Amino acid sequence: GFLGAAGSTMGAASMTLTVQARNLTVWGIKQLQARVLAVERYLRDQQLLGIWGCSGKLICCTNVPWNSTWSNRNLSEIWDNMTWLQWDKEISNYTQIIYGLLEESQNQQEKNEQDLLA
Amino acid sequence: GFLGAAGSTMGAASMTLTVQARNLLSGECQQHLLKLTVWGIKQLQARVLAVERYLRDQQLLGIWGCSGKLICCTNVPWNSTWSNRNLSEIWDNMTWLQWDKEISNYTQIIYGLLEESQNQQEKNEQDLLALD
Amino acid sequence: LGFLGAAGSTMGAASMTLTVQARNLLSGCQQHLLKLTVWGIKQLQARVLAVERYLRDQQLLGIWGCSGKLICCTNVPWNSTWSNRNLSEIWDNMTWLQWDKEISNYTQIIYGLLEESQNQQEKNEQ
Amino acid sequence: LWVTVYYGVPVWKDAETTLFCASDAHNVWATHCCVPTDPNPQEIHLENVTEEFNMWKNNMVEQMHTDIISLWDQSLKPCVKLTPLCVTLQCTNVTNNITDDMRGELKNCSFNMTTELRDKKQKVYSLFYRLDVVQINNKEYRLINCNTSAITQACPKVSFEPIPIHYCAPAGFAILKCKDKKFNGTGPCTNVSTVQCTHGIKPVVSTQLLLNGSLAEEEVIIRSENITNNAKNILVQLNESVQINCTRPNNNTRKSIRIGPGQWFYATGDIIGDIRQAHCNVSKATWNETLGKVVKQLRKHFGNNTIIRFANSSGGDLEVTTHSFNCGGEFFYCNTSGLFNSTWIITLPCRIKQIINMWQRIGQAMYAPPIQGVIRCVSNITGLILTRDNSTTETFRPGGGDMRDNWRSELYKYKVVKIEPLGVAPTRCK
Amino acid sequence: NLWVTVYYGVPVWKDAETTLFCASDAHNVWATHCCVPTDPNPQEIHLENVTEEFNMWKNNMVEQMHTDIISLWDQSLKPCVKLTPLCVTLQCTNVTNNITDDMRGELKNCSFNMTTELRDKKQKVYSLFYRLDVVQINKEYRLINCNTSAITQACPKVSFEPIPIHYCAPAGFAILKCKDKKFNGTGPCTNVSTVQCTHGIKPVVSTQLLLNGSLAEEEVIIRSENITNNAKNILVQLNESVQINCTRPNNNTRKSIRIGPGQWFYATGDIIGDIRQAHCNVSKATWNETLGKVVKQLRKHFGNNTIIRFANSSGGDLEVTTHSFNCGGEFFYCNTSGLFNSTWISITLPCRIKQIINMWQRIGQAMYAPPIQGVIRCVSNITGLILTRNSTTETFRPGGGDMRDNWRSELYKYKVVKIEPLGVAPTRCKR
Amino acid sequence: RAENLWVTVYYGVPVWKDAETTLFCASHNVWATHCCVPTDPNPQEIHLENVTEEFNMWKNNMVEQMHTDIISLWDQSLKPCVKLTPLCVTLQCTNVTNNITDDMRGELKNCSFNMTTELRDKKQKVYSLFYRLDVVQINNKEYRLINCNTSAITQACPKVSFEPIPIHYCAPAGFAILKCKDKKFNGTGPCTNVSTVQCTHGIKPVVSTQLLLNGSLAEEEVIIRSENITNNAKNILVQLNESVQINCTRPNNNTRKSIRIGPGQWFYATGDIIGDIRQAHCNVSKATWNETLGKVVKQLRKHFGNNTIIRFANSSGGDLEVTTHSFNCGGEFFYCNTSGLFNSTWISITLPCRIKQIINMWQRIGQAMYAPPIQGVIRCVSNITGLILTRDGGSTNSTTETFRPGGGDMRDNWRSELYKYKVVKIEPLGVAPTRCKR
Ligand SMILES: *[C@@H]1O[C@H](CO)[C@@H](O[C@@H]2O[C@H](CO)[C@@H](O[C@@H]3O[C@H](CO)[C@@H](O)[C@H](O[C@H]4O[C@H](CO)[C@@H](O)[C@H](O)[C@@H]4O[C@H]4O[C@H](CO)[C@@H](O)[C@H](O)[C@@H]4O)[C@@H]3O)[C@H](O)[C@H]2NC(C)=O)[C@H](O)[C@H]1NC(C)=O
Ligand SMILES: *[C@@H]1O[C@H](CO)[C@@H](O[C@@H]2O[C@H](CO)[C@@H](O[C@@H]3O[C@H](CO[C@H]4O[C@H](CO)[C@@H](O)[C@H](O)[C@@H]4O)[C@@H](O)[C@H](O[C@H]4O[C@H](CO)[C@@H](O)[C@H](O)[C@@H]4O)[C@@H]3O)[C@H](O)[C@H]2NC(C)=O)[C@H](O)[C@H]1NC(C)=O
Ligand SMILES: *[C@@H]1O[C@H](CO)[C@@H](O[C@@H]2O[C@H](CO)[C@@H](O)[C@H](O)[C@H]2NC(C)=O)[C@H](O)[C@H]1NC(C)=O
Ligand SMILES: *[C@@H]1O[C@H](CO)[C@@H](O[C@@H]2O[C@H](CO)[C@@H](O)[C@H](O)[C@H]2NC(C)=O)[C@H](O)[C@H]1NC(C)=O
Ligand SMILES: *[C@@H]1O[C@H](CO)[C@@H](O)[C@H](O)[C@H]1NC(C)=O
Ligand SMILES: *[C@@H]1O[C@H](CO)[C@@H](O)[C@H](O)[C@H]1NC(C)=O
Ligand SMILES: *[C@@H]1O[C@H](CO)[C@@H](O)[C@H](O)[C@H]1NC(C)=O
Ligand SMILES: *[C@@H]1O[C@H](CO)[C@@H](O)[C@H](O)[C@H]1NC(C)=O
Ligand SMILES: *[C@@H]1O[C@H](CO)[C@@H](O)[C@H](O)[C@H]1NC(C)=O
Ligand SMILES: *[C@@H]1O[C@H](CO)[C@@H](O)[C@H](O)[C@H]1NC(C)=O
Ligand SMILES: *[C@@H]1O[C@H](CO)[C@@H](O)[C@H](O)[C@H]1NC(C)=O
Ligand SMILES: *[C@@H]1O[C@H](CO)[C@@H](O)[C@H](O)[C@H]1NC(C)=O
Ligand SMILES: *[C@@H]1O[C@H](CO)[C@@H](O)[C@H](O)[C@H]1NC(C)=O
Ligand SMILES: *[C@@H]1O[C@H](CO)[C@@H](O)[C@H](O)[C@H]1NC(C)=O
Ligand SMILES: *[C@@H]1O[C@H](CO)[C@@H](O)[C@H](O)[C@H]1NC(C)=O
Ligand SMILES: *[C@@H]1O[C@H](CO)[C@@H](O)[C@H](O)[C@H]1NC(C)=O
Ligand SMILES: *[C@@H]1O[C@H](CO)[C@@H](O)[C@H](O)[C@H]1NC(C)=O
Repeated sequence: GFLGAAGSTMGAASMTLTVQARNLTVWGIKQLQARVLAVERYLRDQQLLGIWGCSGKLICCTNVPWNSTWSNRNLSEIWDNMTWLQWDKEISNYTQIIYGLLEESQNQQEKNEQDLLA
Repeated sequence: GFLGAAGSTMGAASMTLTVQARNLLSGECQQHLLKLTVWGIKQLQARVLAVERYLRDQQLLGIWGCSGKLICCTNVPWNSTWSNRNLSEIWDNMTWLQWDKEISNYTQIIYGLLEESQNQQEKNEQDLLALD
Repeated sequence: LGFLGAAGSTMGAASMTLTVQARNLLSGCQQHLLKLTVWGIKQLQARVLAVERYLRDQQLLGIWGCSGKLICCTNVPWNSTWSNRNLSEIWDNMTWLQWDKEISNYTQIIYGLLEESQNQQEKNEQ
Repeated sequence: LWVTVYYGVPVWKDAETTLFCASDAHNVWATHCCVPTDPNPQEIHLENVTEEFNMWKNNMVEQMHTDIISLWDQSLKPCVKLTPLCVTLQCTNVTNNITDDMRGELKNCSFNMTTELRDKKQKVYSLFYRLDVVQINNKEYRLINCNTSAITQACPKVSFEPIPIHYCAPAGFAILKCKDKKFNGTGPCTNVSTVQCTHGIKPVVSTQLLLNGSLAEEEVIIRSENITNNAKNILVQLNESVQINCTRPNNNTRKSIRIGPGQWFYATGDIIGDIRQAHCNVSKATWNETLGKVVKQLRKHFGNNTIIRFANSSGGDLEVTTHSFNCGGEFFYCNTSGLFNSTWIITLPCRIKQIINMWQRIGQAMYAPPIQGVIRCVSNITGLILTRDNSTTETFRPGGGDMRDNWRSELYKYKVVKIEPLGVAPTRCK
Repeated sequence: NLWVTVYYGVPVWKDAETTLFCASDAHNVWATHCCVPTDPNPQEIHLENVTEEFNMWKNNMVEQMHTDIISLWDQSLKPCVKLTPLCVTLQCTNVTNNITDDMRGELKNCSFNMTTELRDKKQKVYSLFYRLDVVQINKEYRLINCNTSAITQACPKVSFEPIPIHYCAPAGFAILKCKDKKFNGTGPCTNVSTVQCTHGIKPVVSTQLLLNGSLAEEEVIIRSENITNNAKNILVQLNESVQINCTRPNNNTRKSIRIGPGQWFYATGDIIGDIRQAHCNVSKATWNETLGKVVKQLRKHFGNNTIIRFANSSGGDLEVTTHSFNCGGEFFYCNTSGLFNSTWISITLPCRIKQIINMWQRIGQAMYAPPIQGVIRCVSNITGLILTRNSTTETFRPGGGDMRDNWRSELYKYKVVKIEPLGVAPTRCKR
Repeated sequence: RAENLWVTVYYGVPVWKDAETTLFCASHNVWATHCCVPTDPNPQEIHLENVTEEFNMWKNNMVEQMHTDIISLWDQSLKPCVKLTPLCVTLQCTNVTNNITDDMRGELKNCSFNMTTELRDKKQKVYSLFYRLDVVQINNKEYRLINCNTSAITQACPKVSFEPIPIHYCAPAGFAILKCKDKKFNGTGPCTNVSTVQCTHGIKPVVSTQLLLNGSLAEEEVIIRSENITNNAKNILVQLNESVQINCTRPNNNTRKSIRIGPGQWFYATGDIIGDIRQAHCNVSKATWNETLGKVVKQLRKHFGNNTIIRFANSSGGDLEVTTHSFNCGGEFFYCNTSGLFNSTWISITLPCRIKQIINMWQRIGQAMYAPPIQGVIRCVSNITGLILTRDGGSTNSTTETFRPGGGDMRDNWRSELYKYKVVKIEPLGVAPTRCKR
C-alpha cells in the first residue's frame, strides 16, 4: 500500500514505483522547519534526475554501461532471488561514480543538440 | 490579465494559462519585521505554503506524463457515471464554473487512472527499447 | 575542474562544465540555537529565499521551453542594439563576467521575447 | 469519449489565508510593515458571475482583529510599567478658576514614590481625572485599576494616529469584490470583480459612531445579520458625511518624573489659564437631516405606518454608554443622549480619562500620558451602530462596542478565495 | 551487456532522526498543545518478508519526547504568577486538632506579613503547609526552597490529565513497528509493519511503578540494555494489570489571597473533618502472584534455581525512594517498601503529600501546586516495573528517576527511517 | 536580409554579483554554544585563474554582520543573569589604608551598606571593595553607584566566558566568499590574486581600542590604509609585518565573597585583597617599540612625502574608554595609559593601568554590565598587530606633522580582520548569440 513491495524482488517491484513516488506558539516552528526540509530533499532528487536527462521518467534509460566490479551478477541474481533493500546496500560503494557518469553522458549529448540541429 | 478568465468558452482558458501558472511565483525595509516573531512567522509560513501548492501541481502533472503540456491526452476512457453531456455545449458554449461544480464529487479515481496509464506506458517503452 | 574557476576561461570553454555550478544552489549539538527565536527565524528565511529563487529560475526555463535542459535553443534572432560583435569575438576572447555586464540592460527584454515566442509556438501546435 | 487534463481554469473556492500589510512609507502603523502599496492597483473585471458574498462570516475581519491587537501589544510590550505608582494617594479637589460644570472632575493628589535609590522616597503630586480615581472608605484614594490589573505607560515617543492599510493577497489567492452600490452584504451581487489589493482601511477605534470610513454611493444603507433578531446590531452607512469638531478645553502641561534607573513617568501637570469643560460641536440641522434619511430607510423594513423613535442608550460600561473617542491617544467620552431624543412619522459635553482598556481584554491596562496644550480633533461621521429595543412603535438605541463591527462595516464588499487551476473533462482525443 | 537505468520511487530506506508531529482525538496542557487530529482510523501496512533491526536503547524519538514534554510543561508555567513575595519568615504552630496519631506534626499552621495590591499596605494571613516543604530555622520557619531558587504558581485552570498523544512522521519518513510478539527490545524482529503514527501514548510520569501503559500481551517480559551488568536498569512489562486505589481523604478548602496589582495566590484553606493519612491500596491477591510471575521470568537470566529477594530502595531522595504519583494535580510519595519484602524459591501503602515540587529532578524551578478542594480518590493500573539489582541468591530493588526510561518503555517497538526513492539498476536497454 | 544569429539560453554560467546576505558561524562559553555548526575539517580554496575583482573594505557588510552578532551575543548571554538593581543604595565609604603603594592611594574604597537577603523581611549589613571609577560622591562618606541615575545593571553570569575564540563565517548555498591573496592591497580596488572559499578562516573577536591585538600579521611590510588618507578626520588602520609582545598584569591577590540577595540569586562581591596593593600595568620592550615605529613613519611618508618629520603624540582626547587602551583579559577590564607609548619624532616601558567593574559595551548608552571579581592575580601576554591612528594635522605646516591614537568604533577592528574579504551571489542563467535556431 505504501511500501507493499519492500520485501519483494526487483521484478515484482517494477510496477510499484508510483506508490512511493507520490508520497510528498514558537514550538510549531519545529514543524515548519521539517516541512522546509522535506521540500529541499525533494528538490535535490528532482534536480539530479533532470541533469541526467530523466525529467518526467520513473524508469530512465541512459548511455552508461554496467561494470562487473559494481555488480558481479546476472538477471537471476539481480532481479530475481534478490530484494532492493539488500541490493542497494550491496552496491553503495558506486553511488557517487555513477552519478558523475550520468552527468557526463548528458553533457555530451546536449552539446551535440545545439550544433547538430545546425 | 492576471485572472482575465471568468469563463465563456474553454478555448479562452488556453491563452490565459501562461499567466495563471506564472502568477504563482511573482518573485527595502523588512529588517524591523524580523523581531515580530508572531506576525513574521505567519507571513513566512504562508510563503512556504504557496511553494507547496505550486509543487503539488507540478508533481502531479509529472507523474501523469503531462509536464510541459497545457492540454494532456491519455488513454483513459470517460465514464457515464461521471457525466452525460455532449461534447459541444461543454466547450464551445459552457463556461468553466459548472464544469468545476458537477465534476467536483468524483476526481481522485481519475487521478489514480491517469497514474496507472503512465505506469503501463513506461514499462512498455522500456521493453520497446530492449527489443527492436 | 574546480567550481567558479571557469570564470577566467573563454565563455566557450567555460561552458563545457555546467553541472558543477548547476547543483550548487541545491545542497545543505545543533540544538542550542533553537532558543534564538529571532536569529533562528532569519536562518529559516534565508533557506526559504534560496528555494524560491531556485524555483523561479526553473519556472522561467519552463516558460521559455528550456526546462529539463542545461542548454536550449529558440527562435528569437539577436538585436544588434543589445550588442554588436561577431561570433568569434564573443565565444573566444571573452569572460562571462564581461559579457554579462556588457548586456546587463538587455535581459528582461529578451525574457519577454522568449516568453512570447514560446507562447506562439504552443498556439501553432494546438 | 476520453479523459483529458486541463489547466488554467477559472475556478476558485472559499479560503482562509494570511494577508499582507501594505502602506505608503514613526507610528503604530508606520513602522509595523514594509510592503508598499500597489502604486497603480488593477482590477480584473471578473464579470458574468453572481458571486455569493457574506460579511458575517468574513475571515478577513477576524484576522484584522487579531493583528491589530497584536500590533497594539507589540507597541506597548517593551514600554515602561507604572507599578511604582500603585500606592495610596492623598487627594483634594482642584478649584482654581473652576467652571462649575467641570467641578469635581479634576483632582490634586500627592504620594510617597521611590527615587532612583532603593532606600529613598520623594513626595510627588500630579493631577488626575475623577474617572481614574476611587475613594478608599475623604483623603485616601486609589488608582482605579490597582485591584484588577497591571498598568503600563504608553511611550510618549510613539504616535498613535491611524494610517490606511491595504491588504494584499498571496500568490494563489484572490480577493473578490462587489462593485455594486446597493449590495445587501449577504447577497449574490452581479457586479463582480477581483483584486489583489484592498482599498486601504484606516483603522478607527470608536464607539457608537463610525468615523473616517466610506460613504454609501446611492442611498443610506442599512445592514444586519438578521433584522428580525433584536440580538443583532444595525449598522448604517450614510451616503453623505457629517462634520464633528471635538476639542480640548485646557492648555495643560506635563511633568517628566524620574521613577527609576532608566525609567520615567509622564504626569499630568497644571493648567495654563482657567479650567473649562471638554466638548464636541455638530451641526444641529445636519444631524436632523441625516436622521430623516435614516428613518426613511428603516420604514421600508419596519412598516410605513409604525412610529419610529430614537432614544438614550442603555446603562452599561463607559465604553458602552458613551461615545468613546481617541484623539492622539487622549480619550473623550461624549454624552450622545442629546443625539437620540426624538419620535416621528449641538454641543456634547465630554469626559476625559487616562487609564484605558482596548478591545475589552480585561487585565492589561494602559496609561495615556498627556499631550501638551489644547488640540483640535476634527472628523467625518460616516455611519453609526444601533440596536432594536406590539407594532405601534419601534425604538432604536446606540449599540456596537465590539470592534468587529467597525471592521466589518468597512470591509463591506470583500471575499477571499483560493485559485484552483487544474481540472478534467471528456473529449475526443485518445 | 547491461546498461544503467535510473529508478525513481524505489521502496527502500535508512535509519534517520527527525521531528515528529503530535496528534489527538480533538484547558488541559496537552489539549491546547496538539492542534492536529489523528487519523480516525490509523493505517498500518504489513510488510511481507521484511526483517528490521530495532534498538530501544538507542531509539532517538525517546530523546525527542523527553525534550518536548519538558518544553511544554515549562511553557505552560511561563505566563503564571510568581511567588517570590511569599518567601518570608513564617510564624508556625502544631495544629494537631482532630487527627490520627501518625499525623502528629505533619502540618504546620503558619502566618506571616505580606503585600496587598498597594505598595504601601500590608496584611497578615495564615495557611497550612505540609512539613515536607517547611524548614525550621535553628516558632520560626522558612519555605524549603527559599535558599535554592524561585517558586512560581501553576495557573489553576490548567489540568494535566495524561491524554494519549500520537506521534506522526513528516513526509519522506516512515515509522516502522514490531508486531513480533515477545519482542526482545533489541535485534532484528521478523513481523513488521509500517505505520503513519504511533498509537497514543499517555504522558504519565512516575517512578518505581509504571502506570497506565502498554501490557506485555503474552507473559511478563523483562528487558534491559545489558542483563549481566548491574549498572543498567531493568524495565519490566506485565501482561496482567494490577489495580491500585489511591486517596487523600481529608476534605480541604482553598482561599484566594490578593497578593498584588492584578493577581492572586492560592492558599491552603481549612480542613473539614478528621485528618487521616493519604494512602494506596494494592490487593495482595494480585501482587503476590504478580511477583511470582516476575521471578519465573528472572529465572531465565539468573541460574534457574537461585533465591530471589525483593527489597526496599537504596538511599536517595524522596523522588526515588518512594513511589512518585500524581493525580488531580496533587503529588503523592508512597512508601512501597512493604510491596518489596518477599523472597522467592490487602496491602496499604501510606503516602506523603508534597506541595512545592521539582519536576523531572532538574534543579532550578520550583512549582507550587494550588490545593485541590474536597477529597480525592484515584484508580489506576500498574502495567510495569522499574527494577535494579553470589551463585545462590540475588536481590532486586525499585528504581526510577530517569524519565527517559518511561518513555522508552512504551516506544520500544518503534523505529524511524527515511525513504530513499532513487535507485540504479542494470537492464537490457541502451539510450 | 540577416546573418541569422539566434539568441540562446543556458544554465550553469560562472557569473556573480555583489550581494548582502547573512553568513553563518562555524567552529561552554558565549561563542562556542552559539556556533554549533562545525567548520569544514578540510577547507577548500579555488583560485580564479585569469580573473580580476574589486574589493572594498570600507563598504563591507561582513563588518556589519560582525557588529550585529557580537552585540546579539552580549545581550543573549546577559539577559538571563542576576540583576543588581537592589544594590543601588546609599553607601558608606572610606579609604583602604594598609600596605598601599603611594600610587594606589585613593583607588580602593571600602563601602558598607544595608542589602536585601533571601527573605523579604530580612536585611543584611555587608561591605566590599570598589574601584573609585565605579562610585560617585554625594554632596563626605556618602556615595552611590555611577549607574543609579541612568540605567539598570546586570551581573555577568560567572560561568560564561567571553574568550575570543576564533570563529569562521561561511556562505549559504548560492553565495560565495571571495578573498584577496594579493599583496599590498590598498583596502580598495581590483586585486588580481583572487580566489573563493567555502568558509573564511577563523577570526578572533578581540575587542580593543588604540592597539589592535592578536590579528593577522602583514606578510612583508607595514600596510597603511584609510577610507580617505588625506582626510585628517578619518581613522588610519595600520597593519604591522612584525608583532610586538606586551606583558600585562593585575598583581593584587583578590578573593571573592558570594552573598545571597534572593532565592538563588548570588551576588559576587569583591573580596578583600590579601597582600600589598599594587598597580596593574603592561611591559613593552623599549627597544622593540623604538624600532618598530621607524617603518611606520617610513611608510607614512609614502603618502605624505619623506621631506617631512612625523611625530607620535599622546593625550588624545575623549573619555576613559577612548583615551586609554581598552583591554579585556580574563574578563578583567583595564584602562592602560599609552601616553608614553606615543611621545617621539625623528628625521621595558611600563604603562600603568586602571581597573573598572561597571562597564558598557560598544558605546550603547543606558545599559550596563557588572564585571564580577576574579580570584588571585592575572598575567596576560598578547601580540600588538596593528594600530588605529588619526592625523593631528590640517595646519599649514608640511614640514612637521603629528599623529595620535584613535579608534573606539569596534567596526574598524573587524574591518581590519575582514580586510581581504567580499560576498557575492551566483546567477547561473545567461544569454548569448548562437548559430542554432529552434
Ligand atoms: C592573545 O592571545 C593570548 C593567548 O591565547 C590570550 O591570553 C590567554 O588568556 C587565557 C584566558 O584568560 C589564559 O587561560 C588561562 O590560563 C590559566 C593559567 O594559570 C589557567 O589556570 C586558566 O584555566 C581556567 O580556565 C579554563 C577555561 O578553559 C578552565 O578549563 C580551567 O579549569 C580553569 O578554570 C578555573 O578558573 C576560572 C577563572 O580563570 C573559573 O571561572 C573556573 O570556574 C575555574 O575555577 C586558563 O587556561 C591563557 O593562559 C592566556 N595566555 C597568555 C599567553 O596570556 C590573550 O588574552 C589574547 N589577547 C587578547 C587581547 O584577547
Ligand atoms: C489511569 O487512568 C484512569 C482512567 O482515566 C485515571 O482516572 C481518572 O483520573 C482523573 C483525575 O483525577 C478523574 O478526573 C476528575 O473526575 C472528577 C469526578 O467526575 C465525576 O463526578 C463529578 C461530580 O461533580 C461530575 O460532575 C462528573 O461529570 C463525573 O460524574 C471531576 O469532578 C474532576 O473535574 C474537576 O476537577 C478538575 C481538576 O483539574 C477541574 O479542572 C474540573 O473543572 C473540575 O473542577 C475530574 O474530571 C477521572 O474521573 C478518573 N477516571 C476514572 C474512570 O476514574 C487515572 O488517574 C490514570 N492514572 C494515572 C497514573 O495517570
Ligand atoms: C514473500 O515471500 C513469499 C514466499 O516466497 C511470496 O509468495 C509467492 O507469491 C507468488 C505470487 O505470484 C507465487 O507465485 C509463489 O508461488 C509464492 N511463493 C511460495 C513459496 O508459495 C510473497 O509474494 C512475498 N511477498 C513480497 C512482498 O515479496
Ligand atoms: C479623521 O481624519 C482627520 C484628518 O486626517 C483627523 O484629523 C486630523 O488628524 C491629523 C493627525 O495628525 C492632524 O494632523 C490634523 O490636524 C487633524 N485635522 C483636524 C483636527 O482638522 C481625524 O482625527 C480623524 N478622525 C478619527 C476619528 O480618527
Ligand atoms: C589564462 O590565459 C593564458 C594565456 O595568457 C591561457 O594559456 C590559460 O589557459 C588561461 N587560463 C585559463 C583561465 O584557462
Ligand atoms: C509619606 O510617609 C509619611 C510617614 O508615614 C507620612 O506622614 C506622609 O504623609 C506620606 N506622604 C505622602 C505624600 O503620602
Ligand atoms: C438582506 O439583509 C437582511 C439583513 O439581515 C436580511 O434579513 C435579508 O434576508 C437579506 N436578504 C437577502 C436574501 O439578501
Ligand atoms: C469646524 O471648524 C471649522 C473651522 O476650522 C468650521 O468652518 C466648521 O463649521 C466647524 N464644524 C463644526 C461641526 O463645528
Ligand atoms: C427638524 O425636525 C423637524 C421635525 O421632523 C422638521 O420639521 C424640520 O424640518 C427639521 N429641520 C432640519 C434642518 O432638517
Ligand atoms: C469628509 O470627506 C470629504 C470628501 O468626501 C473631505 O473633502 C472632507 O474634508 C472630510 N471632512 C472631514 C472632517 O474629515
Ligand atoms: C509583622 O511585623 C511586626 C513588626 O513589629 C511583628 O511584631 C509581627 O509579629 C509580624 N507579624 C507576622 C505575622 O509576621
Ligand atoms: C535479547 O536480549 C538480551 C538481554 O536480555 C541481549 O543480551 C541479546 O543480545 C538480545 N538479542 C538480540 C538478537 O538482540
Ligand atoms: C485496567 O485493566 C483492565 C483489564 O485489562 C482494562 O479493562 C482497563 O481499561 C485498564 N485501565 C487502565 C486505566 O489502564
Ligand atoms: C516483612 O515481613 C516480616 C514478617 O511478616 C515483617 O515483620 C516485616 O515488617 C515486613 N517488612 C516490610 C517492609 O513489610
Ligand atoms: C581619602 O583619600 C583621598 C585621596 O584619594 C583624600 O583626599 C581624602 O581626604 C581621604 N579621606 C579621609 C577621610 O582622609
Ligand atoms: C588607496 O586609498 C587612498 C585613499 O585616500 C586613495 O587616494 C589611493 O588612490 C588608493 N590607492 C590605490 C592604488 O588604489
Ligand atoms: C616625553 O617627551 C618629553 C620631551 O618633550 C620628555 O621630557 C619626557 O620625558 C617624555 N616622556 C615619556 C614617557 O617618554
